[PDB]
Amino acid sequence: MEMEKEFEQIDKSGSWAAIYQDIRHEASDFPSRVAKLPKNKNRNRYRDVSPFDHSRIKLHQEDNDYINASLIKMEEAQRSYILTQGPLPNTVGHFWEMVWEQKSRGVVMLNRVMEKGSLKCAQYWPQKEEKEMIFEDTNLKLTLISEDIKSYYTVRQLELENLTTQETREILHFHYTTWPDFGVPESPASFLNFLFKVRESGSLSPEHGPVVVHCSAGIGRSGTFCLADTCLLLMDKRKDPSSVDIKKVLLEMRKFRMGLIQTADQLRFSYLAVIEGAKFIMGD
Repeated sequence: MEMEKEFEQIDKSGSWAAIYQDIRHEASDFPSRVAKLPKNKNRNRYRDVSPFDHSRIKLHQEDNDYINASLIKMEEAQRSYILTQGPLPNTVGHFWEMVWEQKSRGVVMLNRVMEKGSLKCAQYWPQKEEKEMIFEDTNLKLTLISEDIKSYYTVRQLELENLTTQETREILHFHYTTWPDFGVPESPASFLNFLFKVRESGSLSPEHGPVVVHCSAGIGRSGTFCLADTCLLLMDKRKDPSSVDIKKVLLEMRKFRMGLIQTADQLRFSYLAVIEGAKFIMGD
């Protein structure tokens, strides 16, 4: 069923809450035993958001390999994503260790550091060229190289140095700065423009490790970003684009990380973004 007709059907009948609760009921449940160990309590931002054991990212260290991060591997679309929480004061070095070890090219940030008067993640990158950051627990150095500030997003060039080997890599930071404190955007236009800028940079392509995407919990806005990207790519690839079923794609992604798409409003916004984005993919 053409999603655009499914959309008007749901909207006229006002059944978004009912659709979303069906997804919640059918979603996978897998163990997350490592996340719940006592030694990891200060590595988790939220008590009720944890990576599954089978898909969690492991840090390459013998001490404690735990980070709140998951590998979402989409087999038909041939795309992979790492979804993670906003870093905490005690995990900013782990975060950059993961970026290094997984060979990522890009970091996608979908929140501001402060929202609703409270801190939603640590200030984990440098704000001035001449004031670099050193993470002593993981032996990394991070420098701001350049910054391009636009009306709806900012893109930063960063240099990450492994101080143990003196190798360096360029990392691109894509920061969507205008998601509202409450609710979802009225139009998907600026979010879609942002997704296309990430794509054009190479950060989503198979010659690099998986992109790292986060918000505060790494499931809501972050789930919207990967769900829209994968659905538009599948509409590119298939003989029949109307066969792409966004509810089925979302349930496939929820095999790899719990809770993706946190509200019925985010589900509706994901439909809207895919519908409007297709009017570039299909030839408009």
